[PDB]
Amino acid sequence: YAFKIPLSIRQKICSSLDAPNSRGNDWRLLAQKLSMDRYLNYFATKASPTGVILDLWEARQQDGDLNSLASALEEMGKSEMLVAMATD
Amino acid sequence: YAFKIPLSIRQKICSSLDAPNSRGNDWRLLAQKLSMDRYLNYFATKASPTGVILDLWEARQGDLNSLASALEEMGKSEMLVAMATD
Amino acid sequence: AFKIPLSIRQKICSSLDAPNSRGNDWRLLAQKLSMDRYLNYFATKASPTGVILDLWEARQDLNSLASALEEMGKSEMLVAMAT
Amino acid sequence: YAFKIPLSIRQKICSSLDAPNSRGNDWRLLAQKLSMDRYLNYFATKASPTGVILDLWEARQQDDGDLNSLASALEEMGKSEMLVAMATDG
Amino acid sequence: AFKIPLSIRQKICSSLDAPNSRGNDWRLLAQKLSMDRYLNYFATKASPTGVILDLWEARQQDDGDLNSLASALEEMGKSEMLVAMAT
Amino acid sequence: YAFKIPLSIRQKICSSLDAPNSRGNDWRLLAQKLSMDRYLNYFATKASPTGVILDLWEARQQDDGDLNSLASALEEMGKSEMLVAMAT
Ligand SMILES: O=S([O-])[O-]
Ligand SMILES: O=S([O-])[O-]
Ligand SMILES: O=S([O-])[O-]
Ligand SMILES: O=S([O-])[O-]
Ligand SMILES: O=S([O-])[O-]
Ligand SMILES: O=S([O-])[O-]
Ligand SMILES: O=S([O-])[O-]
Repeated sequence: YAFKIPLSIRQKICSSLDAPNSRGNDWRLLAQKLSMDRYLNYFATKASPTGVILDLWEARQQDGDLNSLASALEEMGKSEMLVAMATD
Repeated sequence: YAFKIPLSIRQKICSSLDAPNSRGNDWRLLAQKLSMDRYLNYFATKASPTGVILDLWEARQGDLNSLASALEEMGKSEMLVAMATD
Repeated sequence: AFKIPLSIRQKICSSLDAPNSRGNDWRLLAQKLSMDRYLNYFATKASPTGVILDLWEARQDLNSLASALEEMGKSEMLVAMAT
Repeated sequence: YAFKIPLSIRQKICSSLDAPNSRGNDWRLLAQKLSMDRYLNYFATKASPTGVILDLWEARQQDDGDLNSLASALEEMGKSEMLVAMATDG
Repeated sequence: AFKIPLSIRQKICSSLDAPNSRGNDWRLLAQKLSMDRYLNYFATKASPTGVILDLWEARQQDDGDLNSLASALEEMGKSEMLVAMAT
Repeated sequence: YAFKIPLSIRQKICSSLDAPNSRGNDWRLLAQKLSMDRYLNYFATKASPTGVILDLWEARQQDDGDLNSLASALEEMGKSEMLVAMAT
């Protein structure tokens, strides 16, 4: 789109959040941090819910940066992910 | 339980609105009506732009009346009649 | 070689050089990045951190700096870097 | 810091090792011999790459014994004249 | 009457007094300081390097330095000593 | 030592030269005449400086070792008496 998440980062965020997490700290939390909590039931049936979430996120950007994504992962305590993004 | 657009109605809407329309009376207008147009770029990359819009709309939903109203505003009277008739 | 953005470098140095940051300052960062052997040198500079960051850049491990900040609770700086 | 290299000696060491005419026997070799080659790029940015290497060295100066790495370095670089001056002065 | 700081002498003496495997001891030092003709006398006391340094001191001007000594130790490859002096 | 001074003479020379006098005719002059003036400070440290001087003098003697250079120094110092005393 007018903006795209670099592939290596998208892949890491997805591998990390797609896995169902007993305590709610999976893609569901990202969806809530990006104000897409109303659509949870739609992402739930996709092979990669995190993938759909990030596509929608990209679609609504202008040519912006990864600040709101980095910042959401931060509030989720996804420390390693943050490091991962900076590293690349 | 949860709100669900009956499949036959989803398919009917998709076949009518996914089709090419010089006037723009298609999924793009439906998206605006359903307050989903912030994501038109995403919808465009899909096989059924309308299927995705309806699925997301349903999820955030339970009244089909809001949908009918959108379609009525779009002049899709022939479609509404075909649906009612089946 | 590589280079940390100036606005980021500025927030790092401001925080870690501060004496009110004792216990979570340049000394900790130096240890976390394996430059403990030169603590005494950093100490003679007005900005211990600026030098630490210069050595780190030269030694380029881009993961190590971000991991150190994360471990030091510097979330905003980390977000700035992920961005 | 426990021992400071005298200024006159520091000046001549830097004059020699910073010199481009000393390639093959300059600050780069000194850094490697002092186990600091990991930071070569940092030393290159300095007006005096040798001056900074020596500041770092002086910093590691814990107690008599660490001073051997340097002396050994000068000797191996043919700069013994320099070390003869350090044993002659505080 | 010039003098050598105790510590340094203590070091150098116990470092050279002990006979070295290839003659690199107070003996060689003697030759470097041109006291060749006196080895027999040095080899007649508690610490050989002791008198050698003693003779050297007395020879040094009232305001001299350990230059010629350090220089001797340099050609003998005694950096180990050119550091203790430095410190 | 390629030569040793008879203790009889040694004790004689030392008793005569260790005593300081206003003639400058003591161990300091002997040291000078034997080319050892540069070590004056050292000798002054010993109980018997003349003894030390004689030790160094004995030490540098070659095979032909002869009291000659020593007797000669004494002669130039106006000790001709002590010379025949050594002649005995
Ligand atoms: O188990 S995790 O959500 O910390
Ligand atoms: O998270 S809410 O805005 O759907
Ligand atoms: O758009 S059509 O189905 O009336
Ligand atoms: O394309 S028609 O429905 O205006
Ligand atoms: O000056 S050197 O590169 O031959
Ligand atoms: O050494 S002599 O005087 O018997
Ligand atoms: O008298 S001088 O030759 O030591």
